[PDB]
Amino acid sequence: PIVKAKPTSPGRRFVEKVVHPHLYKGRPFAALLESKSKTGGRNNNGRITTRHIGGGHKQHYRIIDFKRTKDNIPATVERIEYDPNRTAHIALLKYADGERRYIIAAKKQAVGDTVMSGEASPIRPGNCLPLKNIPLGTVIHNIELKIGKGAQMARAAGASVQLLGRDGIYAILRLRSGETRRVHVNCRAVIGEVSNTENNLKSLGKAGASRWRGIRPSVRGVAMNPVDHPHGGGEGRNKGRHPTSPWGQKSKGLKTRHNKRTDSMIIRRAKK
Amino acid sequence: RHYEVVLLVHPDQSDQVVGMVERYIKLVQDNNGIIHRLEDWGRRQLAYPINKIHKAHYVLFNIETNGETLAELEELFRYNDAIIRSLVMRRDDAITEESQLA
Amino acid sequence: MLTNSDREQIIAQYQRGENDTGSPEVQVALLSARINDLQNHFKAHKADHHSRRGLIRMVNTRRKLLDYLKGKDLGRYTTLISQLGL
Amino acid sequence: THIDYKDVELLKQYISENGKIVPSRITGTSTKYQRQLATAIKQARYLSLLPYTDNH
RNA sequence: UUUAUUAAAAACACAGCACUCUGCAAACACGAAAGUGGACGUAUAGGGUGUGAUGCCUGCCCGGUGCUGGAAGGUUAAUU
RNA sequence: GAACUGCAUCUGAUACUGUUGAGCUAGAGUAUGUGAGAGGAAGGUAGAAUUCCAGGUGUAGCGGUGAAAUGCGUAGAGAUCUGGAGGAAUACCGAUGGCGAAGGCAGCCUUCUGGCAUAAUACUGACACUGAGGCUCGAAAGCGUGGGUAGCAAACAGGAUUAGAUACCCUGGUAGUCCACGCCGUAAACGAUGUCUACUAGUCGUUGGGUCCGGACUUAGUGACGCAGCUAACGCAAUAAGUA
Repeated sequence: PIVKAKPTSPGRRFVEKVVHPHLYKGRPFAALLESKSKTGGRNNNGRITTRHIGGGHKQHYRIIDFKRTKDNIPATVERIEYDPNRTAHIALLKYADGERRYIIAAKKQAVGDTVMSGEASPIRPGNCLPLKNIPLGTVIHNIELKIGKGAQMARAAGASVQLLGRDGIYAILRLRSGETRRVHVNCRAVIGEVSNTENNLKSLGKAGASRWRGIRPSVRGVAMNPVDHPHGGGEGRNKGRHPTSPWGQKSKGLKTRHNKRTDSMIIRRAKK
Repeated sequence: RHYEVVLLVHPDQSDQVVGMVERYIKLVQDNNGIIHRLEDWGRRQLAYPINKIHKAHYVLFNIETNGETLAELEELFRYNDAIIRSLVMRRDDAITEESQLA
Repeated sequence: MLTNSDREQIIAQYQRGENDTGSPEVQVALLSARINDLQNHFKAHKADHHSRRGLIRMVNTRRKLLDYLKGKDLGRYTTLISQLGL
Repeated sequence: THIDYKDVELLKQYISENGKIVPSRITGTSTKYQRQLATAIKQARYLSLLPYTDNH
């Protein structure tokens, strides 16, 4: 849940932290860990290609099983861990043969219960099934897009997908983006929504807390000079022009998708 | 606790309407439950179309079980997809007399 | 709820006399069992105010009987509340 | 004596021509049996033994 | 935090708010391309824009210029 | 002289009040069997209808009003048929009917759960009533946060009407109405009638029981009348506004 801090400092007055007593207090499983150095948002040219990235805490990469190809071998949930690489919690799975993996933890997934992968699996949270074997109207997460590639959609904390129906070899999914789209029925999904549903209820409180997460400050275009940004310039405060990015692309309403090879997968979008 | 459950199954699955009935019987009786009545009203004609069909198979079995097996049964009915309707009622006593629809 | 069997178990445990089922001891014990059992219901149904009204009446009746029993015989009252953890 | 939702042939003479429940001021039934009859009719309507309306 | 070396501020940033884009080979950015960053992340995410704790709040105008949707009609390139 | 209604201390009486010992069952409760119910809470589900989306038929209107107009429609509406999405409410039953302390509570099913009504027996043995403060609950609107959003609709936009029309009427329409969790604590929250007792002509309905022989009696409600009595009058009248 969400815990307010007492206003014992002005940097604490608006801290509302997400607290989970039930997640592991110890260190992650060492064999599923990879080193991961920060990038600063710089590509192989050493250029900033993504702004406001830098600093923050050193973190290891947890290797997540997004594919779930250990079918028909049951696993038990050893522990539910915090992951610094995502907003969702992760579950350490312990298979019958003793192999250990990490998966995205579902909300209704506790330590001790048994998870299954494959086509003859119960419709319980954490089980991975092909979309043709999941009853319509089941709330799912961790959606595969290409067959065998692993989950790409509905992975963030609290993420759920409505499985609306079917047309041929396609499952019709309503995503939390307000988007109805086709996915091949041989692609897999995991039952239930994703854990850490109150991720979006948190309040960082102070600028240093955003710095701890590797985010550098953001400087509005209107505060620049015209040589830096289309919004720069002016005696005093002034906008003057249609809002746009520093590269001159409009930022209020202009659509930017340009992908014809996937355009047939998309039923529709919602209007609000 | 005595329950009277009426199942409403697709006519395209009337051949397996027997097999699912025995599966439910086995599930109820393997949890120390009792099955007091088991009728079969056959291919009745619906008074209004359900899921575009006008005829469907009716099976009423008055069983006696507990809450956990009742939940298992209800989930089975939900996921069968051959059952197009289910009515689970609670009865104070056990009913074994032949119904008026058979 | 409480079954007939466990209600009779409480009655038998707190019988002052033979098959009395009406003394302050058995009344307070039965009310105590019912309240402690209804705690389970009201932990899952917090907004059940219409049921909570009756549970509050149970609490009030048990308090009335405990005060009456204390004023009648103090040894019996101090024994009863010690048995029931009150 | 007793009334059930599987007495569809009995419920027919207490339903109207267009599927509406006939009132007690017409049928003459007691309040208690009228309540039971309404419940049984609603259950039969759910089980599709009786029509809700006459034009579905 | 800032005009290294005449300006430290009411300027910038800030937690928070809103709009808008983006279904993943994402949008976006570097690059001639390959290859990258975004991110071994996945819409509770990521980008852009404005505003700037909090409290009470945030009226009217879609004519202009943008943006979004529409295509009946008018006009309209190479080509032929 | 009377009085100074007063106070104090002794003595006497025990009807009543106070304090006490014992006992009793008629007030108040308990156990046991049946019964009715839109009582409450959490889930699920059904069918009619609206709205929207996409198609088929089809063509020149639809819609609306006291009349109109705004609006929608030749980019093909409205109508008709077929599919899909979604939200909300639950026609008939339905009833001065029921349940709830009030506020309130209607499709159906399950789970959890409160009270009541009723028969008899056994039991406790005054355990009672009321209640300042206190606490709890408490329509609708409203507020916070997060969802949802079909219909309706404050605000708002337009069209009419009008001298004007910040309205009534019309076409639209956002908050809200719906959900979760918290506030708010107010209503003509009314029976404008505090709660709880006992007693006082009667007549006719109705809901849930019970006992007898289709009726009779009795119970707890819920209604219409109507004596005595009460009332300024209106009226109330065993569900009192009568008698205490």
